[PDB]
Amino acid sequence: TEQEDVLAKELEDVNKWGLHVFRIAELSGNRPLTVIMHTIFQERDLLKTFKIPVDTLITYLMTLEDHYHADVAYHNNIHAADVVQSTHVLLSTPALEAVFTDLEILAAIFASAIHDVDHPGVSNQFLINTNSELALMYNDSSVLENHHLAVGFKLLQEENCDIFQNLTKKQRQSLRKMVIDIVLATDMSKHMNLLADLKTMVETKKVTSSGVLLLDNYSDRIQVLQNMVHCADLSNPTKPLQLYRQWTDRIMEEFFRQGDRERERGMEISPMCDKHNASVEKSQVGFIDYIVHPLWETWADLVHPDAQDILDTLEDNREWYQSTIP
Ligand SMILES: COc1ccc([C@]2(C#N)CC[C@@H](C(=O)O)CC2)cc1OC1CCCC1
Ligand SMILES: [Mg+2]
Ligand SMILES: [Zn+2]
Repeated sequence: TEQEDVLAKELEDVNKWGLHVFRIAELSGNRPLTVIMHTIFQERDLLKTFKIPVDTLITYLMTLEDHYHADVAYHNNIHAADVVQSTHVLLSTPALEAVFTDLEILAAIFASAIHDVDHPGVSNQFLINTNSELALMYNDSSVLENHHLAVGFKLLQEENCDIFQNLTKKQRQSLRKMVIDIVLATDMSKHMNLLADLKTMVETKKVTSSGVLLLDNYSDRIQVLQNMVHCADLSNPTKPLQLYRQWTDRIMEEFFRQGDRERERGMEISPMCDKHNASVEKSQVGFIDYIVHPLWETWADLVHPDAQDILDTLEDNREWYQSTIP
């Protein structure tokens, strides 16, 4: 069908920053995570490398995608697909050429796919403040991130869903550890320490004559993967403005809905969650200035000069958002 042909054409840009992820979500019948993951696995020859039966991969992907909520505006399957594809592009940076093994690549992509699964559309702090079952289970620390991991791994046990069935025991153990380390690093309470450590790595980074990073031990390798997926998670403001503005609309819808739940419970409304007292544009500029730019500038220094175009787009978008403030 024409819809299937147009979907294939859009997916030809899977290796590019700025993939039309919303259009792909529409054309795939709201299956962006499944089609983008399948495309990336084929592009990187992961099915052959890890002997993953195609039917097993598709079954797991559709199951995982089903566990993202269709009624949450931001933290849904489209965001997961976007983070997966962004991680996929970041793994292809010239400065990281042949740095990571196929198992590490598999771990980063898998982590990205499951990193927000079963997200309820409310924050860790909301879950702690409302004495939720999730906060009780996880003792108030990385509440959602622990849950995303637990769900992502548990789904591998469903019928014809174990995509890692042909990995050795050693490989399975290593992948599990890496995936946990990466997803737990997506918790924003860890951002400042993660960034501080990334800056320290950049100060004494070792590279070849071509500028390829030299990472020997697990601590340094996982640190780069953690920051890579964190960057992918915080990549909305570095995307073409047309995409970024859609992500902004979605996060604000989610925040306002949380604020509505807080108002219904008589709680103090969280910052940027009050639809009656919101400054959307000022908030995005602040997000860029205090979180996104500091992170991306540091990543750009690590892989210099491969991230220059991403940084250029970020700066263009900050300038535009600022211009909308009278
Ligand atoms: C496009 O805008 C945003 C996209 C993502 C985020 C998040 C951050 N930080 C929201 C919080 C989320 C988390 O803490 O898990 C991680 C992602 C925040 C964004 O903007 C902020 C929140 C409200 C306005 C500014
Ligand atoms: Mg998250
Ligand atoms: Zn996320």
